[PDB]
Amino acid sequence: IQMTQSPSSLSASVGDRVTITCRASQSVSSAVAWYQQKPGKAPKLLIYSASSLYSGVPSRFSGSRSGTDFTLTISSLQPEDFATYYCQQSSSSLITFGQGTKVEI
Amino acid sequence: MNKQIFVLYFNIFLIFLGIGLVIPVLPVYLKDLGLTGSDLGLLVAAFALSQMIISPFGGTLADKLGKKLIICIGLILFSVSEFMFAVGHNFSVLMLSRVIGGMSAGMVMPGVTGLIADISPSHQKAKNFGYMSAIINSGFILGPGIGGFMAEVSHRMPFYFAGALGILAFIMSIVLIHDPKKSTTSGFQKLEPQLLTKINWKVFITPVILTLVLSFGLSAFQTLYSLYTADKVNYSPKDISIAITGGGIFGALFQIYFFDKFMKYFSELTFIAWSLLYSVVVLILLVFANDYWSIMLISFVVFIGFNMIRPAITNYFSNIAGERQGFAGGLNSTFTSMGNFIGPLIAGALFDVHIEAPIYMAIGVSLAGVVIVLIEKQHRAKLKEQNM
Amino acid sequence: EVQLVESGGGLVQPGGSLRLSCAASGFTFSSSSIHWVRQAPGKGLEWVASISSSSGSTSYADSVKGRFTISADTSKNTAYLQMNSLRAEDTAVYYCARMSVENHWYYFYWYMSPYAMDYWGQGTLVTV
Repeated sequence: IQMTQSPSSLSASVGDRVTITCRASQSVSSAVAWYQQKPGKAPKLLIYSASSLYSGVPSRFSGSRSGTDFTLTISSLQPEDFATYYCQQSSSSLITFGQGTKVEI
Repeated sequence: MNKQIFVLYFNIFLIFLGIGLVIPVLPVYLKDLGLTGSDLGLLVAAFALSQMIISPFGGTLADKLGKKLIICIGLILFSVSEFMFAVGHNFSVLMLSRVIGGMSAGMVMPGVTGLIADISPSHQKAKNFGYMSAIINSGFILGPGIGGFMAEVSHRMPFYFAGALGILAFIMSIVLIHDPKKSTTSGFQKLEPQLLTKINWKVFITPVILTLVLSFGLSAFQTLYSLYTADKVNYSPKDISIAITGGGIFGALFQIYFFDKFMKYFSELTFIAWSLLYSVVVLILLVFANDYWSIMLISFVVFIGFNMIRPAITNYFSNIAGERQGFAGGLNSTFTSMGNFIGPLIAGALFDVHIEAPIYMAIGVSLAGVVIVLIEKQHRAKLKEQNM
Repeated sequence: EVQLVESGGGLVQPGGSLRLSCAASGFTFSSSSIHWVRQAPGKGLEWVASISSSSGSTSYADSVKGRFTISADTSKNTAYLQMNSLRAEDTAVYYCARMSVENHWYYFYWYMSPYAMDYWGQGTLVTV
């Protein structure tokens, strides 16, 4: 199942809204998760199910679902948020990950 | 096919065999205790009512407090209920035993479904539901046959046999099945209300009414047939068992052969309408039967009419929902239980008013189902012609 | 809190074989599935393998299907992944993760918990 994440790269300042889009060529229901990976560290889960909220993540990281589109939103960009995000599909046995979005400060 | 799965299916087969044991014995209890139709209507529907009431709480207990223990407790209660039905000799005792048996059924079935969902892989969420319906229907058919074949020796042999089978199933469950002892340190707070908030209820109305009509007709037919033939043609319980078992076997063997071939020529909705029309035509003929072999073969030609409907509704549920196999299975099971309640109660209540009144009720219900299918024909035509 | 310890990796001649291990600690193994993923140097992630202990089902990615193998020993709660053929593309940092696989009973039906990798063990590195 092909999965495309946009933009490939994005530059934003402190406190600016950041929006990331992820789209699948086939229906995947709402099993899309969002991960954050630090430089040289194991990826840590951010949002488990579509529009859900994991334990320990600040509420400023939000998810939304609209048909094929899966959107991740960040209201404020703290400098600690500089990392690489990923959208993951797990609707079926096969699992696919997004290209990634390294955010510039 | 490991022993775990075989035991899990046996636990369902015995329990759904326990529903049909009462029916072939009614050629006795109607005259021994001086009971009327309403008494049987309550007595048979008690099992289904208790199972429907206790299924939610039984599933909750199985989830929170383990699955093997709940199944074992349910088997123990089923054996106790069967034995207390056998030993007792009053309407109250039999009523209470039916209630307890329904409780055991409604507390075991969720446990077995959960254990199968645990054992079975993730991609088999559809085939397991097919096995559920297959085993449930096989038990529902082979109930009365075994019950009558054991009732020939004595009034209490079938229930002793059921209790012994329950004890054996409990022994097998203790010795064979196993579930993990550990639990997740920290789960999720979702509590799963999202599915209920993302459902189009209008698209689910037709399959619900179709399966409710099928269940009502199939459950009421046995109760009506037993009393009608014990009065008009005064069958022995052996004859009732022969009729029910032969009809079920013929329906099963024709369903496992002709259903797919019919589907390649007919859509599910139109085929369901035609099957309901065939069933109501045969039930109209049922009234005019005045001899032995005609009313004997009436059941043989009736059971195929509903064995051509049940898989069609199952496939309709599988297709119209999508990836939600669990929700479709839950709705199908709940409405099957509601039909197994609403059938015998009415088929017994209307028997006192007249001998043929429940036949008219079944005919009217089949007509309502077929006209509902015909109404949905316009909706499906509007959907079809508005996109191509 | 729990954490999976990962061992293995090193210099490998192309076309060789290797065994990577992921040992569990403090969490349920029967009610969870172990998944191995990879990260190329300076590139994105892609899920490699998957095993479920309770169901026994195993699956592999279409990019690498049937070449490597996976296994899970429940006696001491460990997961093993075996490489039988290697190439220059396979060099990467491998991570071991867990997703819970257990049903919960809503009234009149069971439902499955969603797919989400909770804990990630520190990844090892494989070269050549």
